[PDB]
Amino acid sequence: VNGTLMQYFEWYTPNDGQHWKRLQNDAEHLSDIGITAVWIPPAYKGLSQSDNGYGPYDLYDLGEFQQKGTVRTKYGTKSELQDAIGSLHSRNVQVYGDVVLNHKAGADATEDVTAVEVNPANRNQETSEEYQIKAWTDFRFPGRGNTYSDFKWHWYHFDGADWDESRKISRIFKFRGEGKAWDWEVSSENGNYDYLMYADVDYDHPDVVAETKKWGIWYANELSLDGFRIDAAKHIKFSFLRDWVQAVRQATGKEMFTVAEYWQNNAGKLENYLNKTSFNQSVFDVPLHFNLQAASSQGGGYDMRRLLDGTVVSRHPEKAVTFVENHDTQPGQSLESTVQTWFKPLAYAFILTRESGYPQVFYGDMYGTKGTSPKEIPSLKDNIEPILKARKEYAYGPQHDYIDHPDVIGWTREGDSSAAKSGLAALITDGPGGSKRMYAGLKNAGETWYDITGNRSDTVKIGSDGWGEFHVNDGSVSIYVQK
Ligand SMILES: [Ca+2]
Ligand SMILES: [Ca+2]
Ligand SMILES: [Ca+2]
Ligand SMILES: [Ca+2]
Ligand code: NA
Repeated sequence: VNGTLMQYFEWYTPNDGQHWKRLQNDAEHLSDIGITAVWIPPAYKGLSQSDNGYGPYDLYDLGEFQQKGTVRTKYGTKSELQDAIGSLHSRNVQVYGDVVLNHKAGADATEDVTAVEVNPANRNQETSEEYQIKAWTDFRFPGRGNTYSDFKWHWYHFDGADWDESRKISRIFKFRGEGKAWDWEVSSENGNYDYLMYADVDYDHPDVVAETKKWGIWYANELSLDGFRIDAAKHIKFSFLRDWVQAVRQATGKEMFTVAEYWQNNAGKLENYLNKTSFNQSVFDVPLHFNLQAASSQGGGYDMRRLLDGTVVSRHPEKAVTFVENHDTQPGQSLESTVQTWFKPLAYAFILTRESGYPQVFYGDMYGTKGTSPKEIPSLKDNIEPILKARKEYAYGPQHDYIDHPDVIGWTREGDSSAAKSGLAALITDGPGGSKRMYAGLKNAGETWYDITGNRSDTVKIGSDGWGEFHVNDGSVSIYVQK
């Protein structure tokens, strides 16, 4: 059956500590609609209870220890997470854990460090004389102690930080020391994009490298994870991420599917990342997200024939996790690039009913986002579920593309022996609707198909030659399947 991923959280998921319970309770629903894997938010202790997990303090504290004024993380306790994972597994749904290895936040104390300021637009360029600062680099894990790992962090395990406690100033501080330099083989943006935020981990440090692989194996085992989602990959030494994934797979003997969040709308750079990680992990199809967002926001002027241009799914579908939206692109966020509501179901049809790519459904799109703007994403589960049904039960067999009009594009799937009634004919348009004749397969001759989305109430009779004339409304989507 087709695989479908679901990012199970949004930026405004509440800090009520009930998210793991929500996931456990949603297990049956997710399995029924076709979700086969869930990407959960960072499960370890952040700098505070309210942190979304991208400001990780202790990777070995899965909401288990008394650290940062809380036992549970924003999402819940370790046991509640394990219960959720157990429920998902009982329903044949896999779980991918978020991996945040770029930096550490919320150090226990500062340490005297000799550093130098670097140009934010070119981190290879020092901009000040070297001086002593008080950097938050001492991570001792007072609540966990040596449970699971006795590794303690110090300034020399980091390449830099952005805050000096002595002068109370923010700058991009690069640490001085034997062998200290920004990690190489990271995005070349800003000269060297190794530094992003908080205390930057030094992946040139052998102990850090070894300890992080040990943690990865521990993490996978502790939660019975089936895979990973790697955070801020373009800011982490590529060869390290390559080796880290390899180490976990070698130790667990499991596939451990991994998708990296390499955030750059550039197929060439994404290709480079794949090469530098020996194609051992997928990447989110950032270009496709931007193409979909462009189509949704250009008032019908976007040339739909170019929707696959420069996308990862077009070149390496085997390494592409296609998506419409995520917590960083949703309204008000750091990478804001929201696919407009009217086009959203069309975008989902594009990633869910086509043969290429591993598609991902966004929690915020299914259940809405709880931000405070006047443009929050509404709950679109009623529009998305019929499309998920199309993917689960009908998106099989030979595909025929008709991405041949600047507004109205479509494709068909003939269906195959995996499901006797599989097959579909999809049409989407970023402007006026209309009809398009498409070959749906001679094997479907004489059948009557209907629009599973319910947007149109008319049926289509497949001709004796396997062709049908399919219709779609203005700025809409229609997916015809056998009655
Ligand atoms: Ca380094
Ligand atoms: Ca880094
Ligand atoms: Ca158009
Ligand atoms: Ca059929
Ligand atoms: Na680094």
